[PDB]
Amino acid sequence: TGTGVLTESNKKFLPFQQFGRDIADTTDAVRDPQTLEILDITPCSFGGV
Amino acid sequence: TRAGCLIGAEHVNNSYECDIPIGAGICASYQTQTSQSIIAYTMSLGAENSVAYSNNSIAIPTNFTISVTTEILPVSMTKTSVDCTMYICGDSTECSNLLLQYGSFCTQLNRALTGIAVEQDKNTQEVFAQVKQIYKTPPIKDFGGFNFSQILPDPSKPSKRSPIEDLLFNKVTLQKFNGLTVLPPLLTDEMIAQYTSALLAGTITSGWTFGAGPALQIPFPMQMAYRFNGIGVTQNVLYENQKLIANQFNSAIGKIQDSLSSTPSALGKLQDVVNQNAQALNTLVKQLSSNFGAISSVLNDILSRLDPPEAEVQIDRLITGRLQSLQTYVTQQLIRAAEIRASANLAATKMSECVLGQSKRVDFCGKGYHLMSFPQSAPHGVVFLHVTYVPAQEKNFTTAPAICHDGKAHFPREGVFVSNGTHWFVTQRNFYEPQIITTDNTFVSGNCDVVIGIVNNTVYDPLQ
Amino acid sequence: LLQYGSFCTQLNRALTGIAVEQDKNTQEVFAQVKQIYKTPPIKDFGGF
Amino acid sequence: QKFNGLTVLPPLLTDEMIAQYTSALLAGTITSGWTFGAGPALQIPFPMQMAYRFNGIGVTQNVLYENQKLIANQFNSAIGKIQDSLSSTPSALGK
Amino acid sequence: ITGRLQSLQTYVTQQLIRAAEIRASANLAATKMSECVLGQSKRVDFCG
Amino acid sequence: KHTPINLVRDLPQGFSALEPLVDLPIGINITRFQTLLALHRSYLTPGDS
Ligand SMILES: *[C@@H]1O[C@H](CO)[C@@H](O[C@@H]2O[C@H](CO)[C@@H](O)[C@H](O)[C@H]2NC(C)=O)[C@H](O)[C@H]1NC(C)=O
Ligand SMILES: *[C@@H]1O[C@H](CO)[C@@H](O[C@@H]2O[C@H](CO)[C@@H](O)[C@H](O)[C@H]2NC(C)=O)[C@H](O)[C@H]1NC(C)=O
Ligand SMILES: *[C@@H]1O[C@H](CO)[C@@H](O[C@@H]2O[C@H](CO)[C@@H](O)[C@H](O)[C@H]2NC(C)=O)[C@H](O)[C@H]1NC(C)=O
Ligand SMILES: *[C@@H]1O[C@H](CO)[C@@H](O)[C@H](O)[C@H]1NC(C)=O
Ligand SMILES: *[C@@H]1O[C@H](CO)[C@@H](O)[C@H](O)[C@H]1NC(C)=O
Ligand SMILES: *[C@@H]1O[C@H](CO)[C@@H](O)[C@H](O)[C@H]1NC(C)=O
Ligand SMILES: *[C@@H]1O[C@H](CO)[C@@H](O)[C@H](O)[C@H]1NC(C)=O
Ligand SMILES: *[C@@H]1O[C@H](CO)[C@@H](O)[C@H](O)[C@H]1NC(C)=O
Repeated sequence: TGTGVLTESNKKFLPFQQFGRDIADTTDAVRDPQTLEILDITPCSFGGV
Repeated sequence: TRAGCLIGAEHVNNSYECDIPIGAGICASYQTQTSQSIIAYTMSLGAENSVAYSNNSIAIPTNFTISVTTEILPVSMTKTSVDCTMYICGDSTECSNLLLQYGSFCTQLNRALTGIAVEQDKNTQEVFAQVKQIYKTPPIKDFGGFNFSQILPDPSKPSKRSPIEDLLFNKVTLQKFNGLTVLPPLLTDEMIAQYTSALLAGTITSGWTFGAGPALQIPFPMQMAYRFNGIGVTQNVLYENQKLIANQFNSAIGKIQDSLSSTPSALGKLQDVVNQNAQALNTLVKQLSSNFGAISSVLNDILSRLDPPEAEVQIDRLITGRLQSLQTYVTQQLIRAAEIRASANLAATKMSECVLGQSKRVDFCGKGYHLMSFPQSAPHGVVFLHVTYVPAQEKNFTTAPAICHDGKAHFPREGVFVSNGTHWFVTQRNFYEPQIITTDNTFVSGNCDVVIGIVNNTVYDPLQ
Repeated sequence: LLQYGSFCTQLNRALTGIAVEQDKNTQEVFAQVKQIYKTPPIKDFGGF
Repeated sequence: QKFNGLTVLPPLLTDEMIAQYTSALLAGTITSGWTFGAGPALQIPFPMQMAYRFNGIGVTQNVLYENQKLIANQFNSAIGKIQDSLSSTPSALGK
Repeated sequence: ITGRLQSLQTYVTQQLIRAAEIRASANLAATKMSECVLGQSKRVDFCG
Repeated sequence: KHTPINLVRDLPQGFSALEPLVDLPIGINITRFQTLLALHRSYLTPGDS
């Protein structure tokens, strides 16, 4: 689970990896079930006021 | 050794300059000329030279050299800012509700980081904003032979930076996270470059007068003549040697850009602040991956399968660990901010007393007698070009602190007494210029029979 | 201990920084002459 | 102090090397005034150097020359008193 | 582990602050050697 | 990792990274092993095998 914007990616996941993770313990991209597609995760915007 | 058992390096009897420090005076390095191995040796402190002390000999230089040295000072660092609630407890009301029960712990951290960020702009403002007006240089560069084009801005460039500070920006090299943001500085690089252009133009066209009051134009050879008069060399030195001095100054300025472009690690003092901030931020990010005891380090996974009545302890462990890590980061940044503020105060002092004045404090604006200084902006700091007077070649002269005339003892109004061995001359102290000793450059006091080590000569009274 | 992350790499780094700077302090205070000067054998300093 | 993970590293400059530095600085001062800080060390008779330092406060050199014996005696005495002061007052090295 | 680690952090922090103080003193000592030893200071009560 | 090689006899020098093929849930204990070769028949004496 998580929140963010989901975008087409050109990161060639090799047949064995199912989800990539950042330098912190949070996902950066995933593979969709039922269609087996690579999907980029970018955190959706935030900032101070 | 006295520092421990060292294995791998051959001990060499002879001494060299220190390259890689070991401790207790031993250093090591890679020779490559004699030894293609690693040698270790006792340091040499420098060359031995006895000085020719005697009770009756002086050494007065016959030439000089004008040297430009460079000094790099940090002024500010990146104004970072981090939010507790997202950093520790990202997008989870369930953990934020129990973060609230820690009270003010990290309204306090936000306050501290905001204080640092506000202080960085004050650092830059105090260093650079020393001029009430923006001064400009005239279109025609008739500076009596002095070439300043290496430090004045070039109109042909998209950014109005001089070649040297362009080189600096090209030599020092500087993402989206959870809760970490970087605030832009208040003064952009264009604005800081405009400040340094104002300072340089004011210096060139008005000496130090623009630091005290209204800027008063003076011709540049005349200004430099005054600064020579400042360190004890009569202006005729500059006027008779102006062409040589201008060529020498131009060559020294030209050498600076080549030195900066060819010798790395020159801007290490400025690269270190960005390296340290980057390292602290990287560590603060990497601390988010630590369990601290949690069944899982990622928040939503422990929340998603464990009912709150017992997932609360699991969340609490993570909360305390991350909060403590953030606190450590903030404290480290407070100490480093104190250090950078000390450096920025030193940079403000140096601008005041080397750029806006001519300093009598030895080795404060570079080695040698200080003439004048040029600021150049650098990313997150300032570079000073210190122009100094250095003696070059000396001769040994016999001396005496007084002269007898018809029983009367004369002392120098200015300078010292010297001789070739046949005839006695008075000269100023930093540049060999003999003159016949007259009643109008020495003064009378006492009689011969009191001072020790005095010589007989004739002194000429212009009236007869 | 491994589960606390880099708390120890940080402390070792900070103490190493302090220790390295302690040598820079002495180098900057005392290493202000490029070559070692020596006093003459005879001490004719005019009474001093 | 140093039994359970605490260790003390040796300083880079040994005391003989620091004493050699201060001997260099003091010898340069004695034999060449302030000239060796700016450029090449220029030998200068020490009474003459003190005369110019006096001149650096607004007292004409003729002062030092007319009473050099007295000034040197007084300076030797003042240096000697430092030894006794350090040897007799405790807490002098408190900092 | 928690107690000893936090004790070590306290020690390192106070050492950092004390090192900053010693650095200020060392910078003052370097300034004093320059301006009093290598020169003559016209600056009152700085060199005695 | 399968690589066409030109070196004379031994392992090459170029760095190459192996990537997983399969993860079999065998769950047995393994302590010894032996490779399986493919041997031709050059000749047949009547009883030797
Ligand atoms: C003063 O300084 C400069 C540099 O040390 C000397 O200038 C040189 O003068 C000679 C004779 O006029 C020229 O042929 C050279 O080309 C000059 N140097 C350069 C780099 O152009 C000058 O001689 C010095 N005076 C003394 C006494 O050393
Ligand atoms: C001012 O300083 C610079 C460097 O000393 C000089 O710039 C050179 O100008 C000429 C003619 O425009 C060019 O051909 C050169 O390529 C420039 N130098 C470089 C490194 O690009 C300029 O001439 C100087 N002015 C004086 C009077 O010396
Ligand atoms: C200044 O005075 C002294 C003595 O007259 C000279 O010192 C000598 O310098 C050379 C070169 O550095 C050494 O090899 C000698 O050993 C020194 N003398 C002694 C006794 O040690 C110096 O050269 C003089 N300068 C001039 C222009 O004569
Ligand atoms: C799920 O249905 C889609 C629809 O065509 C199909 O492509 C996919 O193979 C199905 N999932 C699996 C695991 O076969
Ligand atoms: C260093 O000097 C000592 C003194 O005799 C000698 O025994 C030794 O061999 C020398 N070592 C080298 C590497 O010159
Ligand atoms: C020193 O100056 C005198 C005075 O003119 C001169 O006669 C003499 O030749 C000079 N000494 C030398 C070595 O030239
Ligand atoms: C300098 O020392 C010499 C010793 O060779 C002595 O004869 C001479 O009187 C001294 N000069 C002065 C001014 O003391
Ligand atoms: C200087 O003159 C006085 C008297 O005029 C004389 O006694 C003395 O010897 C002279 N000095 C020298 C070096 O001859």
